[PDB]
Amino acid sequence: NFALKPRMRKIFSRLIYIAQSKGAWILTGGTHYGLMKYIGEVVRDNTISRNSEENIVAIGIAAWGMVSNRDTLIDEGHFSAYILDNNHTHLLLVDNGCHGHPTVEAKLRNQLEKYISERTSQDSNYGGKIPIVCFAQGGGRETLKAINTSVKSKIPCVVVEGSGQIADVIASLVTSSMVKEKLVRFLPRTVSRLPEEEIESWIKWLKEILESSHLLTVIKMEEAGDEIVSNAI
Amino acid sequence: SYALYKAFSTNEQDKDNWNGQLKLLLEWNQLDLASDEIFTNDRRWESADLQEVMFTALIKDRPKFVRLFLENGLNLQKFLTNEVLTELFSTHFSTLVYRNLQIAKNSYNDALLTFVWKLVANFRRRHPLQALFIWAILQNKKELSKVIWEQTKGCTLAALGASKLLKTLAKVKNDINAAGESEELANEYETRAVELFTECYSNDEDLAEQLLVYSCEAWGGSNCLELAVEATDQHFIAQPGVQNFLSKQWYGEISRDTKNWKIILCLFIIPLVGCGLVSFRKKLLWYYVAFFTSPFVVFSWNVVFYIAFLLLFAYVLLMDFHSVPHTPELILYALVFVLFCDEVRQWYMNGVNYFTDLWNVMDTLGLFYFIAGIVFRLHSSNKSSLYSGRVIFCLDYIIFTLRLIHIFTVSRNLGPKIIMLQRMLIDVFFFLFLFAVWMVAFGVARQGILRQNEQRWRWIFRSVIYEPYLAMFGQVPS
Amino acid sequence: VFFFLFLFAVWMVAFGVARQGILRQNEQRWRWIFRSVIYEPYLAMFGQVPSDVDSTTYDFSHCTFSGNESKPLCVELDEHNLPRFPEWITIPLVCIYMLSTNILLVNLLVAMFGYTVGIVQENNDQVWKFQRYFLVQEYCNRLNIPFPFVVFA
Amino acid sequence: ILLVNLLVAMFGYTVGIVQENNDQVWKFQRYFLVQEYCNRLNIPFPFVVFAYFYMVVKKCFKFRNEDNETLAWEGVMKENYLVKINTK
Amino acid sequence: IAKNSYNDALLTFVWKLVANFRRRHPLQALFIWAILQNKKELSKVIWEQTKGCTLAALGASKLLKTLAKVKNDINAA
Ligand SMILES: O=C1NC(c2cccc([N+](=O)[O-])c2)=CCN1c1ccccc1O
Ligand SMILES: [Ca+2]
Repeated sequence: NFALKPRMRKIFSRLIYIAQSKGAWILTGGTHYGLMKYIGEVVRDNTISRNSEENIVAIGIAAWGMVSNRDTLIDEGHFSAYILDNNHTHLLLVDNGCHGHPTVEAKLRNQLEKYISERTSQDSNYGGKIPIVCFAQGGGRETLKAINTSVKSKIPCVVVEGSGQIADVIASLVTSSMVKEKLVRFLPRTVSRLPEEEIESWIKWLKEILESSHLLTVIKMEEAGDEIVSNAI
Repeated sequence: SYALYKAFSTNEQDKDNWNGQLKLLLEWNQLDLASDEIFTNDRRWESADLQEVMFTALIKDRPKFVRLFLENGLNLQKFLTNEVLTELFSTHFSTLVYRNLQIAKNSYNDALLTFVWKLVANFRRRHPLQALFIWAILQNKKELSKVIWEQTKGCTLAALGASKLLKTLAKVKNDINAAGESEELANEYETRAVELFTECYSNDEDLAEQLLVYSCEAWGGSNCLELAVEATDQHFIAQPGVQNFLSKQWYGEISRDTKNWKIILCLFIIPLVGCGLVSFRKKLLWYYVAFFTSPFVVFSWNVVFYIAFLLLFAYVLLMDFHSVPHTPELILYALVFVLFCDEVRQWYMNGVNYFTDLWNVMDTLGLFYFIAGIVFRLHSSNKSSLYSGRVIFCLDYIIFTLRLIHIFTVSRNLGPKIIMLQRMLIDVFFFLFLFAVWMVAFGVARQGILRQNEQRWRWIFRSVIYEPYLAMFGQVPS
Repeated sequence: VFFFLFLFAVWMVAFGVARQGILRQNEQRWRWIFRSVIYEPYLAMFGQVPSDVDSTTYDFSHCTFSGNESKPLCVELDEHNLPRFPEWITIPLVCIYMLSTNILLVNLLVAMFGYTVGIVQENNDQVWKFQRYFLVQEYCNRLNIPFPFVVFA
Repeated sequence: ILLVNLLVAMFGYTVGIVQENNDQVWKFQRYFLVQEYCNRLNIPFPFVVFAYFYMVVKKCFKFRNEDNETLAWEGVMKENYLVKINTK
Repeated sequence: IAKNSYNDALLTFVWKLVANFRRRHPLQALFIWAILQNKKELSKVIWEQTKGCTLAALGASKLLKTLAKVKNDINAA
């Protein structure tokens, strides 16, 4: 699910407006579920309003192990009603063995992020180097794993909000004790299916998050006017 | 409500009962509480289970909860089936509103009302969101209407059709409070339509002109511009975007930024289309056809022809009129036959509303008096029939000449003043009533004091009415 | 003014040709076409009330019977040497015309003048002292002496 | 004098009413003449009767994607307009 | 379209200079550049730097009142 309050709606419409303004790629999960549905909707909206001047590029990266209807051709396919979203203009699905395998796309995804972060292209104002921003707004294991995979790598540029599940627990604090304190008060019904043998691991995850706080930034509640996304990025 | 929610939630058994808490916070107006601690954790949204609570939020005037349910995921057209709509128009449709609808259908009947009477007579016994918008808009709900208006596809057509329905139902005379609310809601939606279309035109011109002409696959079976006209929404057409559309459709292929004297001078000098004095932006025979296709020059050619027709009519009627028709009389009959074919074509393309306009009525009247003048005129060897035929042609010339006013309403300067002229008829008839009263009073007083027992009706009415009538132009009776 | 002249020309031509067609028969002189179609309905704007429509105040001493001398033609006669034109169709026609031009169409012009004065007055001080520039510049540019003597310079 | 100069005053007041509406009423009436001169496949008028015989020649013998596209266009400025209302 | 249909002295002057530079009072030339494009906020920033301030404001007012008469693209008008 995705709790679509109009604030995050405005933020992501502004975001895809910035992506059309600068001619950027966006990378996302690419399934037809939750946020990527709405992101594909806004991609279709800005595509259908102007239809030119650097039409935007969304790449969805999926795992191929959760996909319901899978077809093999060389000759176009027809996917119909995890489910892929219909509005992402490019899709990539990683190869593995069986179906019961989440988090398989993450290694190739982060390796691709690292390669563009070390890709040299001097035709910009960033000293070449093609600047990369990561966004966290929701919650889950894959969020924290991707943020630590980013911040361990060079140039993560992680941006968070002050609303959600893990966005609240990173946005509030800026040792093990305070991590536990905010983690139990902001996520009541997710710890109830969790052992502490990985909760100490999550403490290690967030200690590797907060190791470099200059590579992290936050969108606040008082910062809620116009062009706050540009002020963040 | 908060106390009952706290006692209902902490009973250690129904902590998982989200439906009961939702129905409880729906029966009261706790929007913020249901936003904060029902729809927060993203833990259980089935998105097809929200149907009964949607039906309840509709039938009990809960606009913020239906806004919240559509915000948190519920497709209307999936929800809004025929059983739902028959239950709304059957059970939850008020019975005073239906009486106002009968009175409006019997006394202020119209095309859009016949359409909505057909569909409301359907569902008491496919574009569904517009049907539920009609449901909410008739009941004067005023806040469920906007929530469902924002979900609609044909937005400006919805706003114009709702404005027209409410401007009709504001005329039903009993229950003037409902008339007042429907009048306010009509003004609100016509403002909304104007303000949305000026944004759509300001961001792009070509696609807004795409919007003006579309039919919504039978919204009410009509068009955005047609619904603006039929409600007399003369602020929607007075805005610069629709005026730009009208003038671009009026000049045709000729670009609007060429001066009018160049156009009419190239009209008189016919082969001068092959020069750079007109601009055809908006090989050489294409210039020829693209000049002679546009509405501006076929109208101007048509008024030149009509002036020459009136000069021929005047020549034939005054200076060349004998027992047998000469050649110019027969040419005159031919031109009136051309005008007759034009009017029967316009009746064939219009039908009943052809007789709506006054100008087509007097147009039919003038054609009938012309053929009456023909059938009186052909009885040769009879002086009375020939002279009566000429009298009929003279009165018909009065009619044909007065039509020229309505011809020349198209100017930027003659136009508004000819429109202003026809708003004066109530002052003219007030003046004629009072002048008739004073005239009859003085006429009978003078004719009774002076004379004694006139028996001739002509010399009654020449001395009672006619001389006090001439005493209005300063004659001072003798 | 030109709006008034357009509408008055339309009404004037309509009534003029109607009266000249009902009364007379086949005038051939263009001067006595345009004196009786345009000129007398024009004078009916200053309150003249056109004359030869009454059939009782109409004497035959102002006719010609044929186009021979100055005066207009007679109305075309009956076989009993009587005027053929109905009073019941020429009397109310003169009444309708005289009402519609001498009262309605003039007092429309009065109203349009009143409204135009009501528009342009709060601008009219600005328009006057804008036009003042042009006369000040044409009288200050030239090295001007008195006018009769200007030819010497 | 009295009854005529009453009519002068009533005309003056009616012109004073309907003038700020009169530009709107003129360019509302403009619709009707533009629609009667753009609807017909019109040639010059004297010759129009010939094409009426061609009408007799007729009597001698006798969901779409871009509309959804422009409605989807309209929805964007609907959202923009609603944002502007709530920004007021 | 404005030079062919609403011709004037100041427009012939700016048409001469804009036909010059597509093939000395420079700030007024850049003010004409920004003022023609309807930039509306670069114009004021460069207006404040100008010497002949009121002449700049009157000449810009005259150019824009001319270009508001061009009939196509009424939004730019
Ligand atoms: O088409 C036309 N038909 C008649 C007409 C035709 C037959 C009889 C009568 N009539 O007697 O009033 C009028 C009126 C004038 N007219 C016209 C010509 C040029 C421009 C605009 C126009 O409306
Ligand atoms: Ca007609």
